Amino acid sequence: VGTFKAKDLIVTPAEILKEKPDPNNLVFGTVFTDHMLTVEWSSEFGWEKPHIKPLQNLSLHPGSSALHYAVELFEGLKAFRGVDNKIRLFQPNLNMDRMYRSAVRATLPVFDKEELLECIQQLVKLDQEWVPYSTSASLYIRPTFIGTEPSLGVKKPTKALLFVLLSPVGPFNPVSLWANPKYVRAWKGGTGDCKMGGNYGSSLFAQCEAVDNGCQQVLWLYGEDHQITEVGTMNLFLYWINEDGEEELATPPLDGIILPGVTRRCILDLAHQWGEFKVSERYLTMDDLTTALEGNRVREMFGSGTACVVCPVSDILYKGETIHIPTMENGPKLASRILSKLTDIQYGREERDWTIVL
Amino acid sequence: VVGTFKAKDLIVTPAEILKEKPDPNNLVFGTVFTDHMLTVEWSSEFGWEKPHIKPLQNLSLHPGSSALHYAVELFEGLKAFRGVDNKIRLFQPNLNMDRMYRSAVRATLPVFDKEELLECIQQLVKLDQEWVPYSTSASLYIRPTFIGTEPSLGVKKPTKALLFVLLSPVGPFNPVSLWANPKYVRAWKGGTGDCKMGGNYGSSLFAQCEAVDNGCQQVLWLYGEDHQITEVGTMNLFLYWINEDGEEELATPPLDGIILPGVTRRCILDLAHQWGEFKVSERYLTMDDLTTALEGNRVREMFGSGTACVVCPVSDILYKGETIHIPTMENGPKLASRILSKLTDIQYGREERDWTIVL
Repeated sequence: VGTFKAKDLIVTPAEILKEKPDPNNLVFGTVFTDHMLTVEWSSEFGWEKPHIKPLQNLSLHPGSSALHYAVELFEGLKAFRGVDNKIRLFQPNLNMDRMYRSAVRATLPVFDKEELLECIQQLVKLDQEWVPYSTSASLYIRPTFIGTEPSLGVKKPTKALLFVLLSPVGPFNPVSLWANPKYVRAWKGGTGDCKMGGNYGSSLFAQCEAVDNGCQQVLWLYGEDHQITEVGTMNLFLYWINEDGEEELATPPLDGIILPGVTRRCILDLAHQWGEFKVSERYLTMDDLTTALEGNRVREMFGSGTACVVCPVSDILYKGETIHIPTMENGPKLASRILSKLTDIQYGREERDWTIVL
Repeated sequence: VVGTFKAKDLIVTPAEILKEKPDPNNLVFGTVFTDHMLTVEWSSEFGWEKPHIKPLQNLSLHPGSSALHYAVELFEGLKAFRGVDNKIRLFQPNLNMDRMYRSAVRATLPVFDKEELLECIQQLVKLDQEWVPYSTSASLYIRPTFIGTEPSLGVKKPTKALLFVLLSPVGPFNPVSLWANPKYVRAWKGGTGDCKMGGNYGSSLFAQCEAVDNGCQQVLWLYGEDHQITEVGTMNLFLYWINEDGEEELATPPLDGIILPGVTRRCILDLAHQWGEFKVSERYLTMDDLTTALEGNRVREMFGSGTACVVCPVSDILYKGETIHIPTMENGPKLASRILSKLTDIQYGREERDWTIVL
């Protein structure tokens, strides 16, 4: 093993810098900044020196294993231009931890998390003017790692590329969910608890079917009893009165088929800290959900992820019926409290160990 | 707007310097590529561009391409064979076009005219025909591949894609030992294990590595509470045995959603049915069915099937700490050899059948 080292960065600035977009009309993942991080690896020579250089197309051998066998993984985190014009990262160490565990499970080569994070900070610092001047926009950071092995054997790659992209993004509009148990996102003994690209390609067909029935996202069901696991690429929370008449924030447990979201983590830590209601990592079925609905026990349902922070759910289509979820008719008080909190930390209105300053 | 590319529109740019062909006896699968490739671009705004045959070159991809982020990708595998009469043949290539088409739909990649793709492939092989080995134990592997090149990071149906085809000469019983650990699952009901989407393969690298450091060559993929035997590496699985009712039987798992429908598998079932010499069954097979059969000396042969190897006999399985011996090689292996001999006779034109296409 070894690692590229940030003290070795080679930097090659763009000649012609691009005009920044309007913060208030930005579609996610659509606009990229001026520069990118690339680092090459080979089993023969190990990790090359890291480059920050102008955003450009990748030159890949058409046999590259990323293209044939989905030898690939990614992350997603954000930079925030704070109320004090200071640029913060949020919980970035948790993303480095996750990206490392993904690399191991993908058989891609390991790296030093601290060195990566310090390369990412130099990238953002170079393009810091792309970090939106706005309190409802951010800069999305997309570390990506791919096998570039030029041979068609299914095997651990002997060549790889780690690269990082920057994209400015903007922004409740509740969501409707499509729940069809014929599709299964992830299985025990599979990779659904890692952020490996192979888990996502198989979802596009279900998403299209979702939009065809006028839903915005897929509710991922699992098992004979139709456990509700995730919502699109978001963790799922239920705020309700449970079977014993207690107020509870519940979310599926990490038993292999749930991606351990940073946002999910932060929300559980906030809820534990507040001490106002029971906080439960536990199994939730559609029948638990509908039984609770025809007893008025449900308050809120929402998804969580880095992109939206929190995403309220208003309806589920299941077995030919639209099932109303009273999230918006209950405020949504919890959802909004969580958003305000996380936003406060992110933009440095509130001071906490969750952010790092550039 | 343009719904399919057409072979009639092919644009050909030959390489200026041709590479030296390898020796067909020292070939490692998928490491040597020929002089030329086929590339066809697509966009949602204009549809399919014209197909190009041009020199093997690196792809220039937007770093946001969805193939790289969300495994919006699929592939195929088929072979060209230089016959005993020196005519070049493809084997069942319309089945590969059909399977690629079905995969594309499940991936949400754009559809294409299957006949047009095959004609472009034929024209690529023709240009590179001297790469088709002068050997009856070697052949030319054809790797059609189809990727999303959508440059935006949203998870969604791609608005840009690339279809490309690589060629790779590949060389020539060497039995395999299998690592069977129920902790890894290849595919599951409600997933995509019945299509050749690249998403299914990247998950398997960890298990394959664990096989190799327990000194096995391949993974035996187990499924479910009862440890169904499903597939071996990237091959379908066959068991030749006396079954529970005491009948000689060739058995292979059914296509219930977790099995890739191999062209080789289909061909072997068709041959077995035509011979009519024993029972042929698409049926569940568990580790307990296997170990019980072995204790009773009822197993004759176990082998994998797939385009690259044709048939790959199994000699041992490591399971729950012990090595379980499979007596394939002590039984000839008669059936495995007869299948290989029949398929290769068809592929290399020793026997004329409509499973092959000349040129």
